[PDB]
Amino acid sequence: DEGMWLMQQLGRKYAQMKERGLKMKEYDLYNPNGTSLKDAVVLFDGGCTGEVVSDRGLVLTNHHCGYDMIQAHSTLEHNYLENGFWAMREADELPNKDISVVFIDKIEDVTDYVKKELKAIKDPNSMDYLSPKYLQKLADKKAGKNFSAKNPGLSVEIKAFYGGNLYLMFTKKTYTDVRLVGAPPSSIGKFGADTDNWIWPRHTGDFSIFRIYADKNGNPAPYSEDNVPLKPKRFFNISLGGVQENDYAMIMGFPGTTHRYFTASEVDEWKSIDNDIRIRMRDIRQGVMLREMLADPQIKIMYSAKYAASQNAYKRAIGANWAIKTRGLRQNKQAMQDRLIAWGAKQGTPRYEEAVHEIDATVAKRADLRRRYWMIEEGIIRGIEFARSPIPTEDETKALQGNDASARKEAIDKIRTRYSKFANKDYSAEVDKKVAVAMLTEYLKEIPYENLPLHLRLVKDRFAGDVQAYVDDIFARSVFGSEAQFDAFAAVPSVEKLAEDPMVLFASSVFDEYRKLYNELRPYDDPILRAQRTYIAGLLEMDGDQDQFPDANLTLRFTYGQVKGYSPRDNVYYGHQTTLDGVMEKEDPDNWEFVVDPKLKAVYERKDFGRYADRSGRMPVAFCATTHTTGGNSGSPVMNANGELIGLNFDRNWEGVGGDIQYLADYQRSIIVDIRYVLLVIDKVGGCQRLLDEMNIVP
Repeated sequence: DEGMWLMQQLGRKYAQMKERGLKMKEYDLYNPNGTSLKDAVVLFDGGCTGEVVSDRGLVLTNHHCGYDMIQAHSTLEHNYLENGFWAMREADELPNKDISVVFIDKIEDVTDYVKKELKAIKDPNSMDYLSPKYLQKLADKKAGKNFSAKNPGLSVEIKAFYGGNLYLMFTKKTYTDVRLVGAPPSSIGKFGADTDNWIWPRHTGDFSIFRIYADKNGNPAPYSEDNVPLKPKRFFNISLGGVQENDYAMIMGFPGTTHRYFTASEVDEWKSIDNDIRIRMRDIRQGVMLREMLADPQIKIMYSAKYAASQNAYKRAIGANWAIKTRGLRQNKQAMQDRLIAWGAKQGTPRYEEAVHEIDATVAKRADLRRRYWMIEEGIIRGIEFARSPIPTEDETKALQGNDASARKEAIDKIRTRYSKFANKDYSAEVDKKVAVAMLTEYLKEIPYENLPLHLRLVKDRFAGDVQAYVDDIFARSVFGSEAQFDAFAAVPSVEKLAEDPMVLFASSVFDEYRKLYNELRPYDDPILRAQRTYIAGLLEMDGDQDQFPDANLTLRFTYGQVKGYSPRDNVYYGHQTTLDGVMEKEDPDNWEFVVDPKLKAVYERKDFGRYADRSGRMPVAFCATTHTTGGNSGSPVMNANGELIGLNFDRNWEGVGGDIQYLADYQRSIIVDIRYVLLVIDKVGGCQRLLDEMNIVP
C-alpha cells in the first residue's frame, strides 16, 4: 500500500493496517514514551537500513550493505568476499574502520517551536526554514548547549517535512564499533547481481551479519579491545511461519527521497529533460563500451564496473519513463493540482492556484538551462573519462612558478598521483577517445556554438567540424595523453605548458560551464520550494495527511502492504515467492554472476532444508510485497502481522521505479530475501550454530 509513513502517523494509519491483517498492538511497534520495535531498527552505515535480531546486539542487513567491509577484511589467502565469513566465536568477529549504526532514540514534533523562531526573521524569502545549519542551531538550543558532552553518544537533528509544514526533532544514538560477524559467499549475496538488478523474479541471498559493541554500561564507544556486545532496548523475533499470498507485511527503514508532490509540469520536465538525456547519452556511451568490450577480453575486464554502474541509473530512467508513458503519472499529478485549484476557488483563497502557476512558469523559464545542465553532466562530466583528468591546483601552480625545486618536485609528484589515478589499470585512452567522439558528436548536435564550453568551440573554429581530429589532437599534444608525454613534462615542468595544455583546457572549460550552469540554475529552486510549501499546505488542509505521506528525507518511516505477485505484461504472471529451484535453473558456471556455491547445490540435492522449507517441501528464497520502498530501504526488516521478522528488503522491481512519483499498486513491488533462506544459509552453508541459538526463533 501507498506511503512512507512518519512514526507519529502510525495512529492515523492503524485501521487501514488492521484491515490488511495487522495483529500487533500500536504501542508494541511505536511508543514515543517507552520501548518498542522501532528501537530494534538502525540506519546502517549512513545509507542502508539494519535490524537488531538478538540480545547480544547481532545485526542483519544486506550483503551489498556490508560489502566494502567484507572486502576490506579479504586477503588472497582468506578471501571472505568469495568464500564467506563465519566467525566461530564472538572474539573472532572482525572490527571495522569507518562504520556506524544509528538508533532513533526519541522523536518529537517541534513545528510550533520552529515556526515561532522563523516568525522573528524579517526576510519573507529566507530559505532558513529548509537550511540544515539553521535547523541544527534551533536544535542545539532546544536540547541545550552543551547537550552531547552531557549525554554521551547522543545527538540531535531537526528536519523539515511536507515542504516546511512540519518539523521533527530526532534524538540519535550512534555506535561506532560495529563488527563483521557473518557473510555468505558473494555467489549467494550477489547472485545474478548485474543481470537481475531491478528484476523480479529474483534469487539473491542478499544478507550480511554484524554486531554492535559498546562500553561495559552499553554506551557508544569507538573501537577498543575492552568493548563488549551491546544489550539493545529491543530486538526482532525471527518467524519461521513463512509467508503466503495475501499475508500482511510491513517495513521500517530510512528512505532517501520521493517526489510525490510534483506538479504536472515538473513531471514533464523530469521525463523530457532529466530522464530522456540520461537515456540518450548513456545509450551512446554504453554502445561504444559494449562494442569495445566484445572486441577485446582485456577491455571487458577493465570496463565491467564502469559499464554496469552507468547501467544502474540507465534502467532506473527506463523504468520511470515506462511508468510515465503507460501508467498515467502525469495525469495523476494534473488531477491532484486541479482538485486543489477548484477547492481553493470555492474557499476564496487564490494562493494555491498561485503556487501552482509559480512552479509552472519557473519550470518553463529554466527549461533551456536545465537541458544544457543535463547535456553536460550526462554527456561529458560522466560521459567522458578525460573530463575528470588532473587540473593543477592553485597551490601546485604557485610552486611550478618561480623558485623552489623541492617544492616544484613535490607539486609534480602529486600531479603524478592524480594522473596515475585517472589513467589507472582500468583506463584505456583508446576507448576514451572513441567514447568521447560519439558523446561529443551528440553534444555538438544538441548544444549550439554560443552555449559551448570554451574549448569545444575549437571543433568548428579550428578543426573545421572534425570531432575525431579535435579529440586526436587533445591526446597527441597533452601531457596527460600518455605516460611518456607526462614524464617529458615532469622533467621540464612549467605553468605555461599546463596553461595551454589542450586536455587541461578541455577539462577546466567543461567544468567551468558545469559550474556556471549550476549557479544560474540554483536561484530557480527557491521560488519552487516556496510555492511547494504553499501547495502542500493546501493539500493537507483540504484532504488531510490520512492518505498523503510526506516525501522521503532520509528519516525513519514505516510502510505496509501485502505479499503478492503481479502480471508484468500480456499473458505473463509472476508469483509472490521464488525458490532454490530458480537458483539451479539459473546456474552458469562460466559467468561469475550465476555461480552456485557447492555447499548450496548439495543442500538442494539432499533436500536438507529442515524446519526452513515450506509446506510442500520447497526451499524459499525471496518474496515480493505491495509495500512502498525506495533507495535507503536496502536491508530494512520486513515484519509479518505479529511484528516478527520474515525477511530483509533488498530491491524494488523496475516496473515500480516510477513509485517515487506515484505508487503503482499493480506493478510496484519490494523484493525481499526470505528470512527462512537467511537461516538456511547460516545453518547449512556457514555451519554457524551459535547465532541461531542467539536469535529468538518463533514458530
